[PDB]
Amino acid sequence: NEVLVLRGTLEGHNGWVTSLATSAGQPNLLLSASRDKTLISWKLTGDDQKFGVPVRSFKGHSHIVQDCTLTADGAYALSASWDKTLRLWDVATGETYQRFVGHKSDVMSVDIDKKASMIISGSRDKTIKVWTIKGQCLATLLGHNDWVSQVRVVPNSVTIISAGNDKMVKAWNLNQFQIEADFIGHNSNINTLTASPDGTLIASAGKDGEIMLWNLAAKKAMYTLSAQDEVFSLAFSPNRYWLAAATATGIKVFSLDPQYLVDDLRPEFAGYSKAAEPHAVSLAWSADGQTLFAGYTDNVIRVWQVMTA
Ligand SMILES: [Mn+2]
Repeated sequence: NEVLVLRGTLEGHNGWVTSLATSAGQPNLLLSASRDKTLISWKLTGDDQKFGVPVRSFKGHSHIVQDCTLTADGAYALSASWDKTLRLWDVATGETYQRFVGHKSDVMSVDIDKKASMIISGSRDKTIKVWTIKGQCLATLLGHNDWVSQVRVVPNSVTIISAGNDKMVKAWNLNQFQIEADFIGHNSNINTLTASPDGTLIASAGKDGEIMLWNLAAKKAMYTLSAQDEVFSLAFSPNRYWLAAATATGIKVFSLDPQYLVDDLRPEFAGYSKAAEPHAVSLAWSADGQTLFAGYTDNVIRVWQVMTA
């Protein structure tokens, strides 16, 4: 008796909302990144026709901000930018504490370990970099033969996973700075990947809309879910066996146990033309899993909540 219901919007960005992040420490805080070169922290009220408001603007990047995340406590933000750098921000003030310089091209992805002791990034320079929180590059991981689109830390000795336009998904052992597993099977550019909260599964997808699920430990492919259209973002529910996928035609929410389509979220748009309908390119679940945030190509964040029918 549970459905996803459109609750409201968060307006304030002036470019595609490319990335979203929530935090367990601050369940009322949302972080967003945009092609408008900025990030925005939001205060969530969840009230009427204004689910929340912008509290801070994070300005400093000279190009598109592609990815962002918050530390566990929500005190700090990380951003990856096409300007070839990452920045660590003080969420309270909106200031940049540290710059991360080293990539030779667009930085497409950023993530951080649970201890918030080291930072990982992916770039169109084909490399993955490991940094200290003080902005010092420690090492560069080589193996991808094309752009790296996304890098993520696997929840659990740190293990990360990456995907790129070489159709490869890779797991790396940071204790060795070496490849742990090659996941072959994608036939198209991979836009996004993510690890299940228990760190046992990998989900990855891109252009052809094929969402491949991998058994990390066994280093094997399990099955593929057809989303039909290009997938831009994937996000496992923190508390449900649900996998949300932002696609060119809507947000498909898959139940994995048992297997069925929870929903295909498709908002009604203005009167845009069909040809020009905006779509979601970013996703984030709230810590409690009762809220799903999605950033769109019309600069708007849309908010769904799990309610009783
Ligand atoms: Mn993370």
